[PDB]
Amino acid sequence: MKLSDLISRWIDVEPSKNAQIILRDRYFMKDLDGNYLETKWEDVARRVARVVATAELLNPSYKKNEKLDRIKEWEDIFFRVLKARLFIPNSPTLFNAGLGVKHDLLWKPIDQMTLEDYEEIYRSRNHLHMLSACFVVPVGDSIEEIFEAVKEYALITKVGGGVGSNFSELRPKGSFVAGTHGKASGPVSFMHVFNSAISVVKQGSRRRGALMGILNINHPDIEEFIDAKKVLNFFNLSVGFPMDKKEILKLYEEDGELELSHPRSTIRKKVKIRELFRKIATNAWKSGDPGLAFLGEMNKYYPLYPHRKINSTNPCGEIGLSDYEACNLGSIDVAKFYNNGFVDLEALQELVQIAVRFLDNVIDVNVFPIDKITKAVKESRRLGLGIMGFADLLYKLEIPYNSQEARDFAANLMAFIALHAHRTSYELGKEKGNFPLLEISRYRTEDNFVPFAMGMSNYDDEIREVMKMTKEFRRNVALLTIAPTGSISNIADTSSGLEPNFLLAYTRFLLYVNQVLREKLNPEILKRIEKELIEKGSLKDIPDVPEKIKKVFVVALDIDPMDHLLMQDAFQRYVDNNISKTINMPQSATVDDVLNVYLEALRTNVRGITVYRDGSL
Amino acid sequence: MKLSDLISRWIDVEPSKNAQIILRDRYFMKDLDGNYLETKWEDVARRVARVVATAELLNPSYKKNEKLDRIKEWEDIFFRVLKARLFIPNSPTLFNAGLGVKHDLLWKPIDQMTLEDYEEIYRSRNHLHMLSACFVVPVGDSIEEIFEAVKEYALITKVGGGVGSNFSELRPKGSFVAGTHGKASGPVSFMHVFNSAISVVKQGSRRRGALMGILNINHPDIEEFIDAKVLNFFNLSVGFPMDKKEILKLYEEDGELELSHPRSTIRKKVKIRELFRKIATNAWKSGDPGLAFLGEMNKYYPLYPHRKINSTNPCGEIGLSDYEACNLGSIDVAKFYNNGFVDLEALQELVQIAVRFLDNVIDVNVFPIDKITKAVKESRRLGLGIMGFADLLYKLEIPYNSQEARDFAANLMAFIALHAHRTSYELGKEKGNFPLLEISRYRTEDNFVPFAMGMSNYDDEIREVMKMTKEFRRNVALLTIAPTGSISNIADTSSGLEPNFLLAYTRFPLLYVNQVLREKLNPEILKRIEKELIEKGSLKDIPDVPEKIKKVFVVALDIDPMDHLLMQDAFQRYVDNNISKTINMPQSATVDDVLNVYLEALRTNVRGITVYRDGSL
Ligand SMILES: Cc1cn([C@H]2C[C@H](O)[C@@H](COP(=O)(O)OP(=O)(O)OP(=O)(O)O)O2)c(=O)[nH]c1=O
Ligand SMILES: Cc1cn([C@H]2C[C@H](O)[C@@H](COP(=O)(O)OP(=O)(O)OP(=O)(O)O)O2)c(=O)[nH]c1=O
Ligand SMILES: Nc1nc2c(ncn2[C@@H]2O[C@H](COP(=O)(O)OP(=O)(O)O)[C@@H](O)[C@H]2O)c(=O)[nH]1
Ligand SMILES: Nc1nc2c(ncn2[C@@H]2O[C@H](COP(=O)(O)OP(=O)(O)O)[C@@H](O)[C@H]2O)c(=O)[nH]1
Ligand SMILES: Nc1ncnc2c1ncn2[C@@H]1O[C@H](CO)[C@@H](O)[C@H]1O
Ligand SMILES: Nc1ncnc2c1ncn2[C@@H]1O[C@H](CO)[C@@H](O)[C@H]1O
Ligand SMILES: [Cl-]
Ligand SMILES: [Mg+2]
Ligand SMILES: [Mg+2]
Repeated sequence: MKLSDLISRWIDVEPSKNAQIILRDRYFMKDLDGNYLETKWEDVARRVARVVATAELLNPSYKKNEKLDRIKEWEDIFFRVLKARLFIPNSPTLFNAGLGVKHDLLWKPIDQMTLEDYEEIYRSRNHLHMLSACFVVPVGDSIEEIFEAVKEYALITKVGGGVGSNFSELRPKGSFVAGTHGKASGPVSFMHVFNSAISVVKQGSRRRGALMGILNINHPDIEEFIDAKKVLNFFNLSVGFPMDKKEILKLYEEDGELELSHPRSTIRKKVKIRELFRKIATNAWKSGDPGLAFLGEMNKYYPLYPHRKINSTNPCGEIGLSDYEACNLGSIDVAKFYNNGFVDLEALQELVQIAVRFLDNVIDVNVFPIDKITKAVKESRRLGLGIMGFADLLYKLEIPYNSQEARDFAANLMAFIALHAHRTSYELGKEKGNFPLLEISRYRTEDNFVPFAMGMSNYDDEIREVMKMTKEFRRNVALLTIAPTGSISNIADTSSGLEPNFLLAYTRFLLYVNQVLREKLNPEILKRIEKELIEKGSLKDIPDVPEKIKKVFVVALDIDPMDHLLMQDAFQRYVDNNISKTINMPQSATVDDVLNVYLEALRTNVRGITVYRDGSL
Repeated sequence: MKLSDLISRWIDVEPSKNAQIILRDRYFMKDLDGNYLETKWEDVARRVARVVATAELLNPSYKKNEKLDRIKEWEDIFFRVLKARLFIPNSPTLFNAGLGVKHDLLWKPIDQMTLEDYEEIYRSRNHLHMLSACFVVPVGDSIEEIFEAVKEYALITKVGGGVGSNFSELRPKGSFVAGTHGKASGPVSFMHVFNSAISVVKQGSRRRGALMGILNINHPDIEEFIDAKVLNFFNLSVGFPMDKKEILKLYEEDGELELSHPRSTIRKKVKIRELFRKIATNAWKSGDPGLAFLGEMNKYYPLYPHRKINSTNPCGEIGLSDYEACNLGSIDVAKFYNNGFVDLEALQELVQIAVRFLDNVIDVNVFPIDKITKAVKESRRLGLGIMGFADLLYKLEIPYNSQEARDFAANLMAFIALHAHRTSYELGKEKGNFPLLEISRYRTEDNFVPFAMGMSNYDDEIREVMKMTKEFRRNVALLTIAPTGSISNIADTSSGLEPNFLLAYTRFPLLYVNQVLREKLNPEILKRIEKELIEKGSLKDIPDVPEKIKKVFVVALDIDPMDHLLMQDAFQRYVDNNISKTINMPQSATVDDVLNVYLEALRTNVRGITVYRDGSL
């Protein structure tokens, strides 16, 4: 089907009452006095579409004679996709698009727009006009650098960004400080100061701070870091693995020792890698932190490595970012692409093309609080196009999430999306110009570079061809991710990212009940079991429910840890950034079960791991 | 007698074993390996003398044919007075003098010094070469300014400075934040972040952070601030930017104060008497917060209103404009006792030397922040003070708690003020005026004097000297009395203007007895009463101790609060900066007694108040 007709199917489907509450609470724009300027999702769609379309003012392929018509066309397509909720950008684009701009320009009819209206929108974007969710900054090994980084954290938090750092540059606790002849406090002590700062800074009531803190496995304070969370409430924590996954796996299998050391310290120590892993697994089993960040694996696929280097991810791990780099995200609701037993790839390809252009335009109208960030982003133009609604799409296709069928399906879907996204980046490089660093990247200096593992789709050869093409034209260093979509999946009334539904019937702080199950399950057998379902949190052992329904409508805890993990692998094979995935584990899971997840993760193509044991906290 | 004669009596007297412990612990310089580069006080005196004498390189009055000669002469004189411990600069001068300089230059014999050697010292002072104890920085009402100030606190603390701020620009808790449509955390919440930052920064083993936080009496969060003590690195003082007379009048009338802020809409009225009682109650319990009479400080500030004092450093003794710093040094007046009188001949010569020393410190000082370098160069504020005052009173057989002592104090301080300012005149003539002389009240007024006077017959001469400095003046202000918490130990003498807290106690088991008490008391009686003296902490109730001994050898708690306060007044009349003075109060004091001290303070010439009730903490 043509995308335009899929749009018609969804564009007048109104957000649920639950979605509308979320929108009214945090998304609808207000004036200084607190009056609503927006009252409907339609309003947000218009504002956002208009602001993002204005980036086309910079399009060198457009003559000044045609710019108005072209800009209006893009605003129109952006608006319709947004209103239909087929694609939604990360929350900050929704919150902040249009800040600074006159209120009589943001929602005026598109056919009344002039070239001057668009130029005024473009010129009037203020210093708060921050549209990207993901940031990384360095934390250098000096008081000057540390406290500058604290300030950066505050500035980023204020405008609504999530920020991460690798703290491994900071010399270990007890290390000599030549300036004062003193002893260093160590990275963990400094992280507490970052936490205290973020306790008093936020984007009002819209968005509290969200941080990632990584410390590398061979840092002498790694043991303290692993135990740090039991304070650091604004931090997610992961252990960094800068080395090859295969090197760490080999060390483990051979029961080897890791040398803990630091370039600006005499503090040295040998520890058994098995013991370190058991310590991590033990803490993860207890409380869910810390995760694992396979930085070496991120750099293996980073087109600018080794001249640039990924040392950290943003808060939910989905983007590996070089120093001062930021990234803007957006997600396609693939559940809306279900049609008569299949995914409408005709419509999907069209949307992928539009989505990549949209996200790339966001860069041009984005305003950052720090010049080094503005520059890093301009030079690389990293994007994070993902999906949401995947679990619900499987429901409609009658495919159990915990099956090889679903994983083969996932790989082919993500391969298809990657193919067309990268083809779009080629076309965009040709039209608007290549990202400034193309020439020094592996797309250029190397033959056969591909920014992911592939290996589970028939699209592989076509993907290889397109990667070769991007030696000459490429708008973006990387294009894909899968995010948690913690908010935007709720606005879209669909399942979150690649995650299975956590529950088929529940209440959040009200009542949510899976729309796809409503449509499949007979209302008789539904009214019955309803209570039992909300109490057991699964269909698994509710008697008198068709075996067919039970197998399809699985929830997170119905799906064993390895099936969670292998699904992450299927997607990561066709994602050039990373992926947010929780490996849910049953309350009855052991520390050794966690260790087994880690070892299996080391053999798969995943770039990081987060585990959460039911009943943990 | 001539100063040279007094130097001879003291120069070969080595510091007590007690002092040597302190020196070895944190004053003696070490190499990167931790080996001592200094092992005797005279080594410190050599290094410090040589570094500060190096400033004479910049003296425009010297011909190059004499520059070596002059520099050597000043190094020699500085060395002699330091070694003799007649005058000692603030700790950071002793800690940091010479950092960056090749070790073969700091201690070699002065007869081996060439002009090139001094130029080399001057060139190689590094970024840690910070020689001043007292700082103030502003904290502006924005996230950017707040966290820039946090960084400034860290940098200052690293090099061993003490820093204060007035936090009143920060809008009250709950105030609107336009950029986020949020609510402000308020100053007290942000002070916690400053405290957390300073918990992980220090000048090695030498000294931890030391901070002052002030909030003005009319700030809407004043009541929360008053109860704020989590803030362990802060001393707190309530700021009074209005005239002392105005607040006394409001108190006497049982009037109300309007609490308001420029960046907030909510105003509140409170009884000034209720506010004062809240302050007195907390100070009675815990010793905080103090009172800072900012308006009284600006009354005597030569640059007001062009420049403005909003805060003091940690112990309150210097009122500083934004980004201003000040270096201190104190003369041990106990060593000037001679046959029933103070030796004014020798003391005058030393005041002249110490003022030149302190002014030279500025030329070889390195600050961490450019705005501080600029503010210091423009004003050249100094803080020359005294220590050993209590022991001098002992030798003179004058009870600290008497009008006699207070009259003596005023006369002594007037003499010092007179000759310090005379020296600043001469220095202005020789080296050049401080750049802001022209816009100062020494120039723009008739009859400006930077203190109240009124208790000395030196007043007329002081008036004449201030008039002369209309034409020449090296320094905006010259005088303070500091706690001397460390340098009075090094000099083996009483601290600042404070009475001795105790006459005898046990060091580590070593019995210490005040040296003067030992010389005046019959050794037999001493051995007899020692036990009871340590137990009771005073001679007053000990039987068979001569009445005259009891009256003369008073300690802090023998002296009533009003007698502490009036001594502070006597000094403050002839000090152009402020004074560190603890108003000790007996454990049996009431909150009403504290209130009465506050009210008497408003009637006196004191510029601030700190009280401490014995046994409260
Ligand atoms: C000064 C100081 C540093 N540190 C830590 C912070 C950094 O991680 C590390 C270095 O701080 P720096 O500010 O670089 O100290 P320095 O440059 O004077 O000493 P060096 O030449 O040895 O680098 O030490 C503390 O933990 N506490 C302190 O007081
Ligand atoms: C952003 C933010 C500010 N503040 C406080 C810090 C400052 O005291 C005060 C101003 O912060 P600013 O950073 O100056 O906020 P703003 O410029 O976006 O808004 P405005 O025009 O109203 O100034 O608000 C918070 O307490 N929490 C926050 O999250
Ligand atoms: N500052 C801040 N950033 C967040 C928060 N939630 C998410 N982010 C950022 O947004 C990224 C994507 O999260 P996602 O759940 O997909 O956000 P959504 O766009 O709001 O649905 C995260 O990795 C963070 O970088 C938050 O509560 N605060
Ligand atoms: N950072 C820091 N500053 C201090 C400390 N003690 C004193 N200061 C600063 O030095 C000033 C004078 O204090 P004083 O006791 O006379 O210092 P001394 O030279 O060490 O004897 C104080 O007002 C503070 O500004 C400390 O422990 N740490
Ligand atoms: N170290 C971490 N701790 C908690 N959540 C993490 C971590 N790293 C990535 N995440 C992601 O953040 C989200 C937490 O709700 C999930 O998507 C999860 O996969
Ligand atoms: N608010 C305050 N102002 C000045 N000194 C204080 C204050 N609080 C405690 N003190 C202590 O009192 C002495 C100086 O008055 C120093 O020891 C200092 O640390
Ligand atoms: Cl009482
Ligand atoms: Mg350094
Ligand atoms: Mg502001």
